[PDB]
Amino acid sequence: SYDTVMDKYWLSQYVIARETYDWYTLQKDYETVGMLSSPSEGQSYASQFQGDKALDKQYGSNVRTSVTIVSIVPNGKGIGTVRFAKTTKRTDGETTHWIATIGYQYVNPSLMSESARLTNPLGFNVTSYRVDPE
Ligand SMILES: CCCCNc1ccc2cccc(O)c2n1
Repeated sequence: SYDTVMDKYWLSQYVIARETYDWYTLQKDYETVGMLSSPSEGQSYASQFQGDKALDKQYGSNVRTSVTIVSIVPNGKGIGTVRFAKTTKRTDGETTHWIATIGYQYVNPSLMSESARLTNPLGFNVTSYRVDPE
């Protein structure tokens, strides 16, 4: 009940943050992914925005990828499944569907600063992340 709803919330929040490309919210989404990810999942995500072919450098404000959550199943054992679709346009675009398998946990929220808890009250933490076509 409380746990399932709360897991769905954070799993939802993470996917939206991770799979959205929007130049004007990129920094916030980026830092959100970071705060909610393990160091390894963080650097994996961050690699998209590194180098001469970084997404931001390659898309600027001329592209937007919106995310729509279709369903979420926390398998109760640290693995969550998120079915979602992505729409990309050039500033009705192509729409594709996806399945995100997410390893995640909650770390003791007391181990954060207060500021950190405003972003991550439960210590939600994504240990692994993979997204496959459907
Ligand atoms: C083609 C979708 C594959 C899913 N992988 C990712 C993973 C992180 C992302 C961050 C910003 C924009 C995207 O299209 C992203 N796509």
